[PDB]
Amino acid sequence: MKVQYCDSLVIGGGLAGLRAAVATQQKGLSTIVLSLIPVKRSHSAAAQGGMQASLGNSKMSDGDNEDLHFMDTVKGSDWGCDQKVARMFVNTAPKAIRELAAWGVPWTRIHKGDRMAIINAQKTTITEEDFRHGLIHSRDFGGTKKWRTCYTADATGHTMLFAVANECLKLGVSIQDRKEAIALIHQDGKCYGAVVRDLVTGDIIAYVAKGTLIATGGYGRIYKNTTNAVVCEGTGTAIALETGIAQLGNMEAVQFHPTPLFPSGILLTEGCRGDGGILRDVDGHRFMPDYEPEKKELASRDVVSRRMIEHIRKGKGVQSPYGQHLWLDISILGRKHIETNLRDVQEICEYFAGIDPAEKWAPVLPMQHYSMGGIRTDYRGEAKLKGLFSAGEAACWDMHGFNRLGGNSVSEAVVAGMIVGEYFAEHCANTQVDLETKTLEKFVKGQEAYMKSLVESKGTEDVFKIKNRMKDVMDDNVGIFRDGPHLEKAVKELEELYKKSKNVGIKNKRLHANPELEEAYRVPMMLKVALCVAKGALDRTESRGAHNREDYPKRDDINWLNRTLASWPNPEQTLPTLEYEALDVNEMEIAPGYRGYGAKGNYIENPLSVKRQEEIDKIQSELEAAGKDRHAIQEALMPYELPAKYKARNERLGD
Amino acid sequence: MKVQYCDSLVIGGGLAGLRAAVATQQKGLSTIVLSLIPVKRSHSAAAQGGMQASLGNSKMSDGDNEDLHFMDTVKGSDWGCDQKVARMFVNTAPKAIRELAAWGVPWTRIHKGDRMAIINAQKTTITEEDFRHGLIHSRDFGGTKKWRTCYTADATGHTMLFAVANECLKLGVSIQDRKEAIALIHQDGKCYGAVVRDLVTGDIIAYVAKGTLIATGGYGRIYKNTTNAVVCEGTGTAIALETGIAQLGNMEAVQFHPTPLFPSGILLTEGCRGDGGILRDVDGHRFMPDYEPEKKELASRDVVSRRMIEHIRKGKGVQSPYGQHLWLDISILGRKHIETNLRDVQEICEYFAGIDPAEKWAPVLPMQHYSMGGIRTDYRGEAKLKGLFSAGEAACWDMHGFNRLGGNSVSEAVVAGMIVGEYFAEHCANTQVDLETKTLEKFVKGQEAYMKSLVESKGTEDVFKIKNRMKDVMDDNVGIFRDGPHLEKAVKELEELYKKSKNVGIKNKRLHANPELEEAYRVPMMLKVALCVAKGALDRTESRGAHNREDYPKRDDINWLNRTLASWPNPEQTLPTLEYEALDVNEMEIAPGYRGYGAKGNYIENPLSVKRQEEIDKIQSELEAAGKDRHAIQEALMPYELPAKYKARNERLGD
Ligand SMILES: *Cc1cc2c(cc1C)nc1c(=O)[nH]c(=O)nc-1n2C[C@H](O)[C@H](O)[C@H](O)COP(=O)(O)OP(=O)(O)OC[C@H]1O[C@@H](n2cnc3c(N)ncnc32)[C@H](O)[C@@H]1O
Ligand SMILES: *Cc1cc2c(cc1C)nc1c(=O)[nH]c(=O)nc-1n2C[C@H](O)[C@H](O)[C@H](O)COP(=O)(O)OP(=O)(O)OC[C@H]1O[C@@H](n2cnc3c(N)ncnc32)[C@H](O)[C@@H]1O
Ligand code: NA
Ligand code: NA
Repeated sequence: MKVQYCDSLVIGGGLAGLRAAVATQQKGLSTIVLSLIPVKRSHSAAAQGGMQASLGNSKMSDGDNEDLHFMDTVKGSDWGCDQKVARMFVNTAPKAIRELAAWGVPWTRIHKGDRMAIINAQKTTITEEDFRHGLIHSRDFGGTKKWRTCYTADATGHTMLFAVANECLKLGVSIQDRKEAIALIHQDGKCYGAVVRDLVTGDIIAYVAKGTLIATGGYGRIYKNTTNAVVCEGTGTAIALETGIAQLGNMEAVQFHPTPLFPSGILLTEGCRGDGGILRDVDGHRFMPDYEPEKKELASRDVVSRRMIEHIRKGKGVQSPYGQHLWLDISILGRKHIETNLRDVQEICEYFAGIDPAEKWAPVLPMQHYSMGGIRTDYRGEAKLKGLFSAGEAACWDMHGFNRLGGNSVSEAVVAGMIVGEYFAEHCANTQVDLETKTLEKFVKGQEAYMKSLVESKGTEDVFKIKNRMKDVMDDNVGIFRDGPHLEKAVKELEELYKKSKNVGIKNKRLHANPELEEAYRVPMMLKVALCVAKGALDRTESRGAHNREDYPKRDDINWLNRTLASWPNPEQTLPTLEYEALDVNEMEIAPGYRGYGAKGNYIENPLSVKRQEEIDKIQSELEAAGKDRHAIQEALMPYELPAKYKARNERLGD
Repeated sequence: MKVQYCDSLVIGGGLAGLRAAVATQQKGLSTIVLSLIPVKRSHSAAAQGGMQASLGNSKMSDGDNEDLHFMDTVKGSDWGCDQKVARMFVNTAPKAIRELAAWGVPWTRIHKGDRMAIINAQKTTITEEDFRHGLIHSRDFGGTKKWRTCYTADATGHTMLFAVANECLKLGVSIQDRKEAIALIHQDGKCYGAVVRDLVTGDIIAYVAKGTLIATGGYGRIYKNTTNAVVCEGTGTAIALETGIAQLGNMEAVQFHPTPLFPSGILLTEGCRGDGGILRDVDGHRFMPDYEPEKKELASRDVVSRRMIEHIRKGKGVQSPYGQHLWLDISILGRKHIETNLRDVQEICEYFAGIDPAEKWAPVLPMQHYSMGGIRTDYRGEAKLKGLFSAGEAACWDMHGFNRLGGNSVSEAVVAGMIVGEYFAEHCANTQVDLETKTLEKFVKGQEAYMKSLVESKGTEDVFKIKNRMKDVMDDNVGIFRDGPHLEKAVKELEELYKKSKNVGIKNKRLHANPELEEAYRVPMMLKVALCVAKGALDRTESRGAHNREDYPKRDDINWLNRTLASWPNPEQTLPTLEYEALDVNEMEIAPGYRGYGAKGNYIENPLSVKRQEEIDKIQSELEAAGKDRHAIQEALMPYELPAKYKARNERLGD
């Protein structure tokens, strides 16, 4: 038997998974980092827009602060997130972005002088003072009433992933690409590590360690049309669910992006609009402050996208041999504001769309892009399976709720990595474990058998036909607009397939570097993660954030101010066991109301919502008359907990 | 913390340690093999004489068999060994030597025709038939009444060590030289592995594994004049003693060789005499069948050596600026029987003694050479610390008693490796262990601290002066002839030093590839192993085998038919805790009598000895009249247990 130990494993060398391993390895904990493909090729690299931090340097980031970011985030969450987490976060992003910039990351910085902004209408000539020259700059982004989205051109995610990964290499972390986690190791509801299958040699190894973190990124690939890389299949989400002890949260909360270059699905940044570029209809105008006057563009995903399907369902979808769609005209947004800062989102258009960006509008169309849900964990990172932590799009720490805010995911990545890191190092350095050879063997010898059955399998299902059929079902019925009948013909076929996925037959017998065998043990997992979303969504009868239910269009606060905690307790069962967890209004620093946009007055209101509001304004006004700063009041309304290292307040420009 | 796991560790890549790892790795058990210096440089390589196997091919090995070997062994043991083990052995050596020869080992084989033997007197012209051509040959050796000592020139140990080590490399075993074991890991009297210190990088690693075997070779270096390599310091013996749970056996049973080229101590084979070469006195004659008529040479170590000190103590020691001594004249033993088969033992003489062998006699003088005692284990290999096995000169499986028989040690090496191997594979493959992080840490973090104290040490003892002083004490008072008063001025200074060895100070502070720091943590161990022998010998008041007590010259059977089981229960104590274990006469296939040589009638006889003898001859004669073969009777007198693979009887020449 092959076994390898380390003080702290880290399943997923993404952007978040790496930051975490940095905060552990930097303090004696010998750590490992498994990964399908070499780290610097993760999906983070493909980050366009930027990182959002309540910084406040730019003439626009000006006057920004935790509170504003806090609110911007919370209101965007359509109130389905954990307020004290969103709080920990905001107070860390700033000092997170600074660390990065000090590690190399070249953030496009401010220059003394007058700019040439485009705003919504047109050119407005902005002027940055001179006490701002050389400080991290910002961009206007989706749903922000302040410019706090930082950037390094439009390939921001890239310069970050590298700056971090490079750091691990400096510390002696151990990267081990082409190695996949296929099952976690638990004994008495405790995680001892994982069972890994060397994608190349093909042999199973047991990776044991005191702690174990899972950062396997989104699951956008359970859908046919997604912007996510082809290795964002949620296998990692799947294996924590297969332990039947931990639970996935809001698995049905899937965010969709408005302008992914159709049909490839290759992203085309929001900096398009935040930089002034705007959406042209089929008639070719602005269904912009036409459908929603506070700008259609510069509104949340679930918003800006919704109507993008309305105009089309009214038959106004000017298709092609693949489908109806719209266009994004940034032709009028200068050839300097395009040939730079929308540099990729221009080459992307020439090499694929075979046309020019500073020329025309693109054949776009909303598709899946982010995955809020995932392994549900508490505020410190740990889950229900004590010992197993999580962070990144991969899990549901939930500072997102039912609608992530543009430029937050890759801020949550480093932030969460910093926070959940300190709490992971703590656990591994203290918790003592009882490693049992009988158990280790049970899991390993048990996984090996699994591989064999698959090879000696005699069933006759084309995993590629079952796989592709799943992605069809999802993208169709669980699209932007969901309804009772369709989230049933789905929850049904998705099940009928998890049953067919056990009768598959592969042609290539080899037990090594076999790609076919990979898609055989990978699919069944995806389906189980698919059932969690489809069924998870079917049950949740109302319309909140990215969850639009044509038949329960009102954001029910009285019944659905909870989180769909999906589990899979028994090995046999074909459908997830959805239990719900309620939210406490008397812990919210901001009570349930209108989100600043979206359709007005469409939420069946809850009584405690108001009551809490009153006593918020009570406390508010009293401590303002008393002469208390915003931190004192924050502390009043709702206190949040943070680790030592990241306690101090973020010093801003002009105090 | 750095931890490395494997299904079965193997502390000591000697000749035995490797064979063992072959029988485990060949059946799925992932194994490791620690070692001070690359394996093929072990001390086994320096084996001269040969391997003894009850083979019977040569006209002289003729009619040989297990029984004869059995007896030859047992009588040589001066009855202080475990009969059923010596039994397991003999029945395996033959099939052991065959395996070797099939693995490559080129054994000097028989040739059709008349030879030119020398015997004791002189040339006698021997003639091998023709049904013997091409079969493993043999040599006459120390204390054998049959020629069963096999060879490949006089560098036999070499071609073996390699043939085996080469095998490991073929199987994927993992050799890890320049890595030393400095403490074993036990929890509730069970061995989980060891704490290792990378001699190069200098950092401590925890090597955990279900089983753990220790084959650290003899401890001849606790003596000043020894033939053992400079890495035969018994550290490995020392660490099993430091767990305070397992016990060392007959630590005071140390074998001395008669002709080690004086003063260097570089061996000069017994093939010298077994090939006809004989010992010249100071007068220059033959104190040979002068002191003992059945040939002084071709008598056990404890025998042939004893008087070598008598002639000298009568003042007849024709010294030099280093000491008195004798000579070995093989000048008359042909220049072909010398320039070959005594090839090394000729170059050895020219490069060091600066003279020629087929010319003169050498400036020899008895010195330590073998180490019977060591980690006491049962018949299957395991010790008192369930989980920790042992094999090789390193431990006391005890098929030796108080006098190993020339050519047995490197037969015990492969044999024991084959047997104890099957019993080690079994244990590791079944026994399940409870590995605890708190424990692992306790040992490792605990060893690291130890290293530091040593570096930050402020005492002022020259470890090289304490070390060298120990080797003086031993070689003096615990020499061939021991006596009550001197095994007291010893047991005392040896203690007074283990107390000084804790106040040593090193000059080189570096914590890596530090040779000085090595001799600092190594010495204290040697002393504790030294106290076990000195005190072990002091207590044992009688003269048995290699234990010659000038004041208790009679081989006491009534009081001392036991084994000095030395332990060290508490960490503080300065003297080993000697307990004794008794031997059962009614299990012996051969009861306590005259050994075929040595001084006649010098053993205070025990009553059951005789009684057992009578009923041996009773059973004997009855089953002979009944028409029973020697295996049937053997089975009667005393049955021994063996592993499956090595059960079948060894097919001989002419049945
Ligand atoms: C797809 C996408 C995402 C995206 C974006 C544009 C596109 C096309 N633009 C963004 C933007 O402008 N601003 C922003 O804030 N976020 C943007 N995103 C999403 C964002 O990059 C992600 O949410 C974030 O990077 C997710 O965190 P993380 O860095 O940890 O995860 P990942 O990049 O998806 O990588 C997953 C890693 O885990 C390894 N893995 C996966 N499964 C396994 C298993 N089973 N075993 C072992 N390792 C595993 C992957 O190989 C990878 O390293
Ligand atoms: C010294 C000697 C021995 C000898 C001989 C001639 C000389 C000069 N001639 C012999 C002969 O003709 N016939 C015979 O039968 N035996 C003869 N011997 C002795 C025989 O070779 C030994 O008894 C036998 O080889 C002992 O078994 P083993 O092969 O296991 O042991 P070793 O060779 O002494 O090697 C010890 C190994 O263990 C490693 N080691 C030691 N301590 C440690 C620690 N603490 N940690 C890790 N590894 C350790 C050594 O490095 C080595 O590999
Ligand atoms: Na998420
Ligand atoms: Na021994």
